[PDB]
Amino acid sequence: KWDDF
Amino acid sequence: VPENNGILISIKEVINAEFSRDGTIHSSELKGVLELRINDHDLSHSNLKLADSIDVRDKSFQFKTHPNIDKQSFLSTKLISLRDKSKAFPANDQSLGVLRWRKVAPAEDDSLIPLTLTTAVSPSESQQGFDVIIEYESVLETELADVIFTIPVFPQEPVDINTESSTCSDAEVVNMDQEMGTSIKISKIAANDAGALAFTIEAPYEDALYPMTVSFQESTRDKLAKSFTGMAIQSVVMANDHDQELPYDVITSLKSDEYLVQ
Repeated sequence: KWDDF
Repeated sequence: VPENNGILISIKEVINAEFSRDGTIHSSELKGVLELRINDHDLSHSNLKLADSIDVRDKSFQFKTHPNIDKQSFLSTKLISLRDKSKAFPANDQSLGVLRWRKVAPAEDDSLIPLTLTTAVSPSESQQGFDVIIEYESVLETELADVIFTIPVFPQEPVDINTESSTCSDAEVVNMDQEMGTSIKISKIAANDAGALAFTIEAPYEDALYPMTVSFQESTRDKLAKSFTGMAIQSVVMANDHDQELPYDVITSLKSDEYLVQ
């Protein structure tokens, strides 16, 4: 999945 | 961990591939991620432009952009940019995965294969086992260093490399393990070059020699580096001004994962 920022 | 002078773009690809004993290609699967590292806050309000080669709308790649990335701008202009036109990337130097892809090829298709493989077995006079030849051909531009071939037997008798018929004959047995099996390192496979790794090993029957796995890794740091499937950066640019270029380096890599013959 994806790293939040 | 590579050093970062402001902007560092890592294009990392992982190749799976499978062959029959005679070298007939069964399948392949290539996975990719474009990683962005920024450590100087001035450079973090930026947009990447992908190389003119790459087709971002080619669906066989399943190009997926991070949720914060403007998907439509990626598809129209090959531009990695943010939905929120005034937001920035982190300047904390952590690896942000912003684009991914995956591609597969079927039986007898070599388009995703960096290293083709064939094997031959006939029985031996020197040990209670088999004389093995593994034939390989790189189609890469760079050399592979320290390729490791693993044969899933743990013999009693130590393995004998045939120094005569192996192309890169400082080739050596690095370990022999009860679970992981027997690993042979060869130091170099040169760019676009066919070689061979000949040896003899103790095994109860032919099928115990399989699956044979290979392990390898190519890395290249350079603004104009192209990934194995053609991913590359054209430029990096101030989000607010596309003529104002920015300084950056690119690393491209290719490592194997499930890469085997059985």
